[PDB]
Amino acid sequence: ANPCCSNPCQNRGECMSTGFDQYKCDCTRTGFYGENCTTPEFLTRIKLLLKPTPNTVHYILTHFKGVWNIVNNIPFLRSLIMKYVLTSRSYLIDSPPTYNVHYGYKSWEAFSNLSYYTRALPPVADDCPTPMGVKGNKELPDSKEVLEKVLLRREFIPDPQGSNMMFAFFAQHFTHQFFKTDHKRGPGFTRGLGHGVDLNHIYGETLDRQHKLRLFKDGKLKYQVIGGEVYPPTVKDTQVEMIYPPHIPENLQFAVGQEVFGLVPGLMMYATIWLREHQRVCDILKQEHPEWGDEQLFQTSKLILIGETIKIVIEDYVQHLSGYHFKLKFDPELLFNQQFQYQNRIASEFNTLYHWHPLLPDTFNIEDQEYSFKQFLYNNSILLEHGLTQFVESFTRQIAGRVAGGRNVPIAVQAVAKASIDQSREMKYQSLNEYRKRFSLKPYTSFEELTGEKEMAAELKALYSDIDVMELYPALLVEKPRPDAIFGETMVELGAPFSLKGLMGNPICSPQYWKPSTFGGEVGFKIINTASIQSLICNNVKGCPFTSFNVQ
Amino acid sequence: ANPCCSNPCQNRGECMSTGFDQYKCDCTRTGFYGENCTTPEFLTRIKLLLKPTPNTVHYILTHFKGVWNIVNNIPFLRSLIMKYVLTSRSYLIDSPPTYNVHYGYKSWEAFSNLSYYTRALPPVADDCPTPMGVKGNKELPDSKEVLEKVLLRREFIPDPQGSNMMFAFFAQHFTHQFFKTDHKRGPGFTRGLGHGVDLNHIYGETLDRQHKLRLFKDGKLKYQVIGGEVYPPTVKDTQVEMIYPPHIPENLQFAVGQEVFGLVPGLMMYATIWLREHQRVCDILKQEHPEWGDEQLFQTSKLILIGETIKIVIEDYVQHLSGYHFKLKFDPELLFNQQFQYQNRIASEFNTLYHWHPLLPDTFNIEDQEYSFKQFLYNNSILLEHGLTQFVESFTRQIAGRVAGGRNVPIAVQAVAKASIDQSREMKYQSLNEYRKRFSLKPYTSFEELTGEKEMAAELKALYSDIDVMELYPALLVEKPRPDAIFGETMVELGAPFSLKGLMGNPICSPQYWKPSTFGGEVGFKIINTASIQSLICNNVKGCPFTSFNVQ
Ligand code: HEM
Ligand code: HEM
Ligand SMILES: NS(=O)(=O)c1ccc(-n2nc(C(F)(F)F)cc2-c2ccc(Br)cc2)cc1
Ligand SMILES: NS(=O)(=O)c1ccc(-n2nc(C(F)(F)F)cc2-c2ccc(Br)cc2)cc1
Ligand SMILES: *[C@@H]1O[C@H](CO)[C@@H](O)[C@H](O)[C@H]1NC(C)=O
Ligand SMILES: *[C@@H]1O[C@H](CO)[C@@H](O)[C@H](O)[C@H]1NC(C)=O
Ligand SMILES: *[C@@H]1O[C@H](CO)[C@@H](O)[C@H](O)[C@H]1NC(C)=O
Ligand SMILES: *[C@@H]1O[C@H](CO)[C@@H](O)[C@H](O)[C@H]1NC(C)=O
Ligand SMILES: *[C@@H]1O[C@H](CO)[C@@H](O)[C@H](O)[C@H]1NC(C)=O
Ligand SMILES: *[C@@H]1O[C@H](CO)[C@@H](O)[C@H](O)[C@H]1NC(C)=O
Repeated sequence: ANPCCSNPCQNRGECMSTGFDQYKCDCTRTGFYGENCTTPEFLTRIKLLLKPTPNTVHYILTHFKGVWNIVNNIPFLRSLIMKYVLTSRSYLIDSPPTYNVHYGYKSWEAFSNLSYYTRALPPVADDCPTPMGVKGNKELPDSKEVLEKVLLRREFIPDPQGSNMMFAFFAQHFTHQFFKTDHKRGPGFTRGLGHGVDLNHIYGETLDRQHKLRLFKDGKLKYQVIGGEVYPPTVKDTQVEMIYPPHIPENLQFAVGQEVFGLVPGLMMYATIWLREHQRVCDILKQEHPEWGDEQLFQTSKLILIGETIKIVIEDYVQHLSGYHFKLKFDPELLFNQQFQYQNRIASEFNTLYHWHPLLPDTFNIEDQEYSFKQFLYNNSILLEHGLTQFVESFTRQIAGRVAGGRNVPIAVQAVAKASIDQSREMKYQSLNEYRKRFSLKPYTSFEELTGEKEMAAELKALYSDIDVMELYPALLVEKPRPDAIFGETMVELGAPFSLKGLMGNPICSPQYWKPSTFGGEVGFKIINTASIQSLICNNVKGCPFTSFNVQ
Repeated sequence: ANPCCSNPCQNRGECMSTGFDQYKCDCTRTGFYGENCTTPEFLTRIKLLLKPTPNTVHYILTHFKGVWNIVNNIPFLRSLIMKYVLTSRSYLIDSPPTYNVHYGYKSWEAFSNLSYYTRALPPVADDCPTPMGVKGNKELPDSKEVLEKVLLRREFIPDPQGSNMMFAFFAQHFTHQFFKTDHKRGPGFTRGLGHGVDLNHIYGETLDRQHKLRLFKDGKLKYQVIGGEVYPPTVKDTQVEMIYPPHIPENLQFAVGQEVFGLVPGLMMYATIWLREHQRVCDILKQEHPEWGDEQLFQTSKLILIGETIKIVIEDYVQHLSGYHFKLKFDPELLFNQQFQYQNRIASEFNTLYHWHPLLPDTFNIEDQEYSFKQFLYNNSILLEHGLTQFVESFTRQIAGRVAGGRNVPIAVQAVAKASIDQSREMKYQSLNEYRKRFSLKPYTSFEELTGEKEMAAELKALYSDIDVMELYPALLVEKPRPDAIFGETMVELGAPFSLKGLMGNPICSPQYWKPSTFGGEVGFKIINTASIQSLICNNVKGCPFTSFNVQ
């Protein structure tokens, strides 16, 4: 019924019904006029034939290593390169946020309610003829059919970028502070009201919890020592609820903060690492401010870790995951002379694309051993037994899967991947193509173009028929990998804008927060500006095991 | 004990202990260096001897009416004038917010916790020798002594600006959506998590309430009709809790939304006006979108009213209250090419200065009658009897007090005014002077300079002794009124920055919200761009009573 079901407003115009069987587009500040916001204004023309493609740019970044090893050394030049990368993507996200699971129109409720994940593109009018508006059939491909045919892994496909387990587990631990779906409420709801890098996964979603986890001495986090090593406190000492099956030893039930990190030794490995870092910085602070009381030591430390987290994720993580030759930089001071909103709301679409289950191996080899998922999941032992050292070692050495390949989802994780396909369906999402145009990408004209091959392409066409009905999630796991890389064009273009906003748009990166003072002196500030995934391990893991997010 | 108790960091540097009896200032981006951020950088010098004073500017605004009646007609020129007024003050507020009741240091908790009012200047170290840090005595002047001697009204002092009751009641109704102190938690806490112009006073703080107040038909708000006139629903029909003494008739207990607006016929007057406006726009929308369902009609309407509210508050309210000759303008598009944070957190200091009880008359004359507070407070009748018409008439005609005069607080309200004095004391505030330098004002050198007279000046000196110990609240109600105006310099300079942020920094003023679409077409957009305190009354009050925030 609803006239905008056909998604007729191009170039970002907005669409509203005007009388049952009529609509109108709002090309306000699109740069295009006319009925559907298509005919561009002169200046738009001028810049359009000038805009290099994300690909015809990704080349540049990955190439000319020599040139980059010049720019990368002219601090003047570097920050200049990084400011652009930092700025350009930003125009793709709405701040303040707009639509949500239940509002295809703006509303105050959408904006107000922090319990919802935001949404880069409105849902599909619940009264539209087809699941993507008007295109396609009454129903959409059997997800199970789609799962098996193109997603499920056959032979393990390694990652062409060398992304080890340190990476795969880091990303799962990190992103799980903001992606926290309130399954009681539904897909669309989140329990991460902090909507960003707030280290809630470490400290607690609530003050209640946060206190349950606290030592209240030296500003330190509560903890236990098993065999001379520091591990999280128990779910019986602190009284913080955790998700552990009944067949789990008291001493096994680690507390930590994020209620779910106990179900996978990968998680709890990093948990114990940060839990050590907190305490570490606490010491670095106490004897820098012997006169400080508990709270400040705590609250300050929590601030510095949010700094580190961001510095690592931008300088190690993203650096690797991009394969760019240009050396990314975390420098709040680059956005200062720039328009920018120091606020963030996490979108469903960002949660979705981040379902990188493919990264997961077939087994978890902690060198001199091999575990089936069945036995890795929520196990006390494995960590206690191997310890952080021979775990950091065993994992730096272990390649991960490839996301944008095709057929790489471990069968174990198959239930999940399906859910992802049939949940995004729940949240009435739009076509892979609508999301592509939404992010300045040209629509795919054939599944064949999408995959860049035809075995799968021809299969998808069996299922969908119109490429303009290919779903966003599957497409991301299938799509032709950018050169010798792990992701496709879409996966990179939607997610980068989202990723940098939630990183840069964090209060501590605002001009009134970014200063020696906010963190307890020049000291705790440097801790933030000299952080690296390596230092994090060297400092908090027994012998300094060398590490990298790359398989060496 | 704490070394920063002496508030030694000038020009906005930050201060932290460095060892029990030692501190350090952070002049980061102050423009001043040296131990206490006092010696300025060249450019600072350059701009300082160029910076015209708020007074040596307020003159300009109020004067040359001829010139202004030229600028005011050159749309090019006008918006150009308004952009500056809009921008200049902005640099005085922190976004994102920083300190709070319990944090004199930044912390994440300060930033995260929406239950706290923000705070333009940190509290005083609970371990400082005196109430203002180091200056003054172990204790501070008996508040009661101070109240009586300089605050309590003797002979009613009218307002030199002609601010009628329409103004006084409007401001009390309006600002009571954001100022909502959580007295259960304490001074410092708020129940207005929306921290701004969200019309929660109309729709409800929670969805639960919002739903109890809703018709769920045509998008309309629930309501009753007593004698052919539209008044809010009953606390028995809707089940929304309100504050009414037991000796209050069923039909008297109006619902409305803000749980306290029932205790004063002034409030409920405006309550009934907006409740009518909502419904009004709902109609203007339904036959513009016959195909819309309830929710959108509701949600859209709520969006339009937040527009109106802001348009009025900027173009009538502030315009009047400023006496400026320049015609203020509500134009979101002026901040577009400007750096600006579309977010807001309400500070204690803003709540405080806004305690304009002086505005209140000695009696409430609803023409051909006169009421003592005792009988105006929480009365069904008065409104039901006189009606909105002979209430709007009776109030346009009725001058209000003068805030920055001295001795003008009605004795009735004396309890309140005292509290204000001894609550701000609870929230360990800083000197009137620290708040002055904080907002770029020069410190007063004598109570005599403060008041601009000596009867009160000499009395205050009896009580305080050091001018640098004069409290912020009292000073605001005492201070020499700017010319033939209602406020002092402080009252204008602290509050303007606060006032424009919470107005401009509202999502609906962001480039992606400010468009014909967000409000249901060009129609409901014009409703926002043609709003005025007059139209509001003409449209929703029986015969169009003329109105003004000025006593004519
Ligand atoms: C350690 C092995 C892993 C297992 C067994 C696993 C299992 C799951 C399960 C059961 C869910 C929730 C099911 C649902 O979507 O309704 C989930 C969600 C998710 N997983 Fe994994 N996962 C693993 C590793 C990873 C990794 C390495 C990543 C990559 C970042 C990842 C990213 C996600 C994301 C983004 C979600 C959604 C989070 C949310 O909405 O709460 N997972 N995973
Ligand atoms: C209708 C008569 C009025 C009465 C009887 C009254 C009464 C009160 C009371 C009892 C309080 C709370 C006491 C406290 O501070 O702890 C209060 C707060 C306040 N009043 Fe009034 N008031 C009236 C009119 C006004 C007017 C016209 C203004 C001018 C804008 C005003 C502005 C304020 C402000 C800003 C607060 C603080 C709001 C908050 O923190 O929640 N009042 N008033
Ligand atoms: N080797 S690749 O083509 O697959 C590839 C190329 C570029 C990127 N990239 N670059 C950046 C930055 F440098 F701008 F920060 C951020 C991301 C990024 C980070 C997280 C997500 Br989720 C999505 C994108 C990532 C992968
Ligand atoms: N006649 S006066 O000297 O007392 C006077 C002069 C200027 C102002 N003024 N100007 C502006 C604006 F135009 F910039 F918006 C806002 C305010 C304002 C609004 C609310 C509060 Br609370 C405080 C200030 C107010 C009074
Ligand atoms: C606008 O788009 C609609 C739906 O996509 C289509 O029917 C119409 O022909 C288009 N008109 C123009 C002028 O682009
Ligand atoms: C957000 O929306 C959900 C569902 O609409 C509701 O249950 C929840 O109470 C809302 N949150 C708030 C703070 O109103
Ligand atoms: C737990 O880990 C141990 C040690 O690696 C392993 O032998 C065992 O299979 C696991 N226990 C369970 C119940 O899976
Ligand atoms: C800085 O202020 C402190 C405390 O008010 C004082 O001891 C010191 O002499 C001042 N120094 C300068 C350079 O202003
Ligand atoms: C805010 O802080 C107060 C005191 O620290 C606490 O009691 C309250 O629960 C906090 N609010 C939230 C939403 O955490
Ligand atoms: C309520 O208002 C009426 C009408 O103005 C007045 O006569 C009466 O005194 C008030 N009633 C009470 C109980 O105060």
